Amino acid sequence: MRECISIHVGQAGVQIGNACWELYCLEHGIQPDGQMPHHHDSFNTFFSETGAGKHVPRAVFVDLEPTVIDEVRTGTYRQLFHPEQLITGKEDAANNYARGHYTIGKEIIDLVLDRIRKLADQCTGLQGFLVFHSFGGGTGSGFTSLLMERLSVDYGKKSKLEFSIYPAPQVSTAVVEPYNSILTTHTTLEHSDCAFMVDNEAIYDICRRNLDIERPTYTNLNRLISQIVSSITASLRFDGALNVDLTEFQTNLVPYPRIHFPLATYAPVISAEKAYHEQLSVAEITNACFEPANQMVKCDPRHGKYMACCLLYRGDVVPKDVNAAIATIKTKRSIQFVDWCPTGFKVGINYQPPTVVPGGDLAKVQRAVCMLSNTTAIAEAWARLDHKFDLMYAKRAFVHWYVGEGMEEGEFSEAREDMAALEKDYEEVGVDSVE
Amino acid sequence: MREIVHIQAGQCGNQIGAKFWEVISDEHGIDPSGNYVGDSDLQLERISVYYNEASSHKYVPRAILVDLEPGTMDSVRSGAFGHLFRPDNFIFGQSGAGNNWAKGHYTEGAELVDSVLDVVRKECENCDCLQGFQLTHSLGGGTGSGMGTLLISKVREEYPDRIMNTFSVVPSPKVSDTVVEPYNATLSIHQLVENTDETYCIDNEALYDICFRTLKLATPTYGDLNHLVSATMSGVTTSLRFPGQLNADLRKLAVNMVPFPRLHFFMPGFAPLTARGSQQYRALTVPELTQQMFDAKNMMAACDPRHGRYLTVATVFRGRMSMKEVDEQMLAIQSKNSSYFVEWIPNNVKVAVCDIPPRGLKMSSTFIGNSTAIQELFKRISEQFTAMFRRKAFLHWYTGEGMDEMEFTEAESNMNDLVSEYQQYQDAT
Amino acid sequence: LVALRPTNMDRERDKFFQSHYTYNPQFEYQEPMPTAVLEKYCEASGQFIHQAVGIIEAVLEKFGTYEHFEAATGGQLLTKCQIWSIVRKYMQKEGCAGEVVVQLSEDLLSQAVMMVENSRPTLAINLTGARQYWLEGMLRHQIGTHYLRGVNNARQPWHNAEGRLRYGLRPANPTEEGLASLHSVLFRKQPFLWRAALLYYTIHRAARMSFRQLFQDLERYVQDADVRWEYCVRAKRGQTDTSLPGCFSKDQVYLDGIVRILRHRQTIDFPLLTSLGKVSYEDVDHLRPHGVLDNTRVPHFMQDLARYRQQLEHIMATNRLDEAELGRLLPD
Ligand SMILES: Nc1nc2c(ncn2[C@@H]2O[C@H](COP(=O)(O)OP(=O)(O)OP(=O)(O)O)[C@@H](O)[C@H]2O)c(=O)[nH]1
Ligand SMILES: Nc1nc2c(ncn2[C@@H]2O[C@H](COP(=O)(O)OP(=O)(O)O)[C@@H](O)[C@H]2O)c(=O)[nH]1
Ligand SMILES: [Mg+2]
Ligand SMILES: [Zn+2]
Repeated sequence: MRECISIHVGQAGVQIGNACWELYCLEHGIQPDGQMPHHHDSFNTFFSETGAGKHVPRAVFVDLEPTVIDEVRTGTYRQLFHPEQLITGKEDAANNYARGHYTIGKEIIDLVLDRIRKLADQCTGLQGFLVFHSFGGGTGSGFTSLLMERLSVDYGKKSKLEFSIYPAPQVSTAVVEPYNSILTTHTTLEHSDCAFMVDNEAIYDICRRNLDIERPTYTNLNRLISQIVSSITASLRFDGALNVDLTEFQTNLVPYPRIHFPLATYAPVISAEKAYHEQLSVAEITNACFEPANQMVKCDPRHGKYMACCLLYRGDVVPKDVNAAIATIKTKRSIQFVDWCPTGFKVGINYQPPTVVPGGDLAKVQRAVCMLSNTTAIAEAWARLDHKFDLMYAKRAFVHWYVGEGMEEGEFSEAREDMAALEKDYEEVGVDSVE
Repeated sequence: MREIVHIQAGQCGNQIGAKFWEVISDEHGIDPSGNYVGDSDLQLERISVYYNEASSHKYVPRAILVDLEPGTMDSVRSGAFGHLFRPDNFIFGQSGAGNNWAKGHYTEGAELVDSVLDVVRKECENCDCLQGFQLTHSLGGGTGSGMGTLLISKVREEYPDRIMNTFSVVPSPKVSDTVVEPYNATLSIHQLVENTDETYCIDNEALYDICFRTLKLATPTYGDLNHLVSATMSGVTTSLRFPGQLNADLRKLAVNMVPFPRLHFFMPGFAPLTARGSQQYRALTVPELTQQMFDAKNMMAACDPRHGRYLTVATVFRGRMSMKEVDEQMLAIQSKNSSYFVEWIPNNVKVAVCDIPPRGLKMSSTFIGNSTAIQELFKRISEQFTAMFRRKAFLHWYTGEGMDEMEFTEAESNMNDLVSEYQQYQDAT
Repeated sequence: LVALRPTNMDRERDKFFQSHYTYNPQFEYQEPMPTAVLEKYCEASGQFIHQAVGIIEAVLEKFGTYEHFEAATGGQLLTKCQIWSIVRKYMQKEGCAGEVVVQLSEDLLSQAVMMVENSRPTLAINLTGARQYWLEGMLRHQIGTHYLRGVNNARQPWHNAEGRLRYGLRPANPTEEGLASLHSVLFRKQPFLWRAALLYYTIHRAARMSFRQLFQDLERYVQDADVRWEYCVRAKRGQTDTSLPGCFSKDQVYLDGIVRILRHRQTIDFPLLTSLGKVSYEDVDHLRPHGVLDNTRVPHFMQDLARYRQQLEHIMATNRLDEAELGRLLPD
């Protein structure tokens, strides 16, 4: 009776959703066709139920290119989703923000909102929104900005959580990533309650070093992000000794209206062969979470300060050990919070252990911990994007596409001003107080 | 007679209440179904004080379970010793406080407080002679803090004569389970020092320390901590739920322990606390209990008593014992720790003795110390609040629900005044 | 400055301008007025009035107008981006990166003000009229002087009011703003102390003049009505009915400090003076035995001390404040 819908925009969102809903259907013992042969209700929060034993997800898969959605319709998860939700456009934004926010997406935004409204009104205790969207793709940035503005107009005060794919510092598949990123950030900065920074480069690094797989496909990154999402929602979807709802997330991890970009982290991530040879202490996994090499965003936390942290544990966990481990973490100097926030933790414990997906890469563990940490190091990352933007704007490169697709240069200048203001705010907060 | 009404706010309050009712039912010999299968009539001679005899000879606890999220409520409902609460009692909302006090006291709470007060009124009219209210809640969680303060204010409006008990789980000094807990603590304390008769401060840190060192348990689950707090509460009420050579009631404790209207914050303590193995290697005598109850390593509030003075002390024993022995022990302990007591309160040990052990044991004891050391606690919190207010961090969440800064200014000033009063009376002469 | 910035400054400015500078502003303030501070700075001094005018005339002789002086010596007007860039470079150079919040505003009566917002240091920079070669100086003033002195002072026994009394300290000013003003023009090629001199002058006249009269009087030195409006308001901070004579004499501190420090530069230990915190140059010998100097910070521009002193000589020469004149001014 605490419902929460999922909205997947763009190819990244759709594939991540494939992984996430595979994970869920595995968790609650749900067959791909919605049937099912500590649990409570549990699945009601994400699965609505029809008359028969068939459950359907509360997901809205929207895209402008029918390729990936068609793959979904043809995949093993064909019987599952409500066929009306799988909204497909005709011509994708083609990595162009203007197309994804002014020209094309403007013609199916209404249908998407209609399906959203139907799903919302069929629910009673709606908690909030989960937008799964990338940052570089045109559909992702543009359509997500449009959709967030529309929802914020419609649903005045409700939780709105995003899982952006922050553009990596050195590996970029697109060429216009700075433009899409800056525009979508300038837009979503006033509507998204709490984003969730994740990058592909860091996940490549983690897969190579920790899991000992040298050649990972997007399937593996998707599985990892799905595990993170499942750990986020395990509080709603299960009985825990200290539960937490998404409103608690936005209250705890967001000190100021604008600074709401916490980065994700998960532990333990160890291969099946290395599953033994370590007992996986909860203090050990806490240390793993705080290890700068385990974060899922290519930013060294040591260059900034953790303004807030939220650690969600699951499995056979005992609160005293968590208290001891967090005390130890607070003792060390290399992990230096801001002076003005003396209490830098929210703790949540769940009774259900993480479940390993068959054919997966990780090993069956009894304890797991997902850290959502809002720090100041991420600020430097913005600088990089800013820098890129400046160069690609100093020559007015690629500007003609956006200009001719329903946008003006003054908008680019304004978004640059907004990003500069955000960087200024991060720097100002990073300083210490007097007296 | 002297029936007591139980209120449970916030998730911690509800879990503590579940364990508490388990303990009470074990005391009176009550089956999980709610029917009496006991063996001693004295169980039923005062069964009415906490229970109501429903028809067909059943018993229902006088509980009023309140929350804003149906999760923990349903957990209680499904689990054993949940099937005897009267199902109409489970008041719960849908929005959830979101760990915010503004939601828990202004926006969300304003929609359920009316139904809660209505069920309260029904239970009050049901009772013969109401004795008082005991509220079990937190101070960090939004629901607990906000809604409990609102309920306390409303009840004190509608019953300015009854007596008020609160078991508020104070935030621990070292760890911080939440991030905005200074704000919730300050606002809740403002309301409490406004309209409460007594407040039983508890920290999870001290309970961790006790379960670790004294009980020799490396795996303290929340069940055990709640079990300890439940044993403390049962010890507090057994003075009237049971006969005794020197009986006590809640009003007696309130009169004895509260010299001034504001200074009514007590730290509890329990004894004996013996590990599974280290029990048969110790003698269970009144001197042993008495000496156990006076030390920092057995105070359920994380603050050394030695840093201040005991303004007053109450001590409730159980099981068959000799009064002269207790008197001698109290005399000795008041003699040797002369610097640990306030000069201008001679003979500052209130004593009560019951006749029934808390099950399984020969004799137990409960300590309720109103000291000046707790000022440190408030000091700590106050400072934290100040810091998080100097930058106005997290301020927007609370501002967006109608509350404004001047609320925080007044609350902080009030808490500082309280600390000043504690300091003044600590060094009085 | 927040308390003495009139609450109706805009409505009175439009009135003043729209009347072609004949109207006398009727200012109002946030209650209560800081009566003690108003009374402390209710009288203007004329001790260095001829030095002020000396500096002003030296500028106008070389550059003709202030307008040309500003543009020729100040450099280009800066964008927000350029300001942040220069600030970031400075903080790193000073070793105080990440300590101070930086804010950009249009409603400052000065170039910048160092504050304590949320019990934490805040540098507010006026984006209106920020210039390339001048901005670096502002940072040497607010951060290099005010901030570093502040942090050093917090470590000293005289870190609060009681501590000042106990150790018998003279006021921080005029040494504080004197040092800060010298530091603003430190590495400039034409380090004229225009701002200090004109503030000193304007206050001197404000004591005798109505707003109308004061505004007209300044025309001789600076044409821009907006610039003149700033100087007039600063000089008449706290005055309600500006039709009457009267001033807030605080801003005379800059020139007052400059002259005194330059006069006694040969006997002042400038690193030590900064290390001891918010102290008068006269208290250095008194306080040296009681100062804790282990982890006190000296500004980067003071490391090459030989060069620092050369700059001070260059500043005197430029501003027509030669040794002999300082000698006669203060026969100490
Ligand atoms: N983590 C993860 N990221 C993916 C995956 N597939 C694609 N991406 C991200 O998607 C980005 C490419 O832009 P997209 O958002 O996919 O563009 P789109 O969704 O196809 O929408 P258009 O821009 O209109 O084509 C790349 O930067 C990838 O990081 C995936 O399987 N896992
Ligand atoms: N002693 C004890 N304290 C608890 C327990 N569970 C939660 N708490 C405390 O309750 C606080 C959380 O408040 P909670 O009721 O869960 O949040 P709310 O819904 O906003 O009221 C935390 O500070 C915990 O320290 C428990 O089982 N025992
Ligand atoms: Mg696409
Ligand atoms: Zn200054």
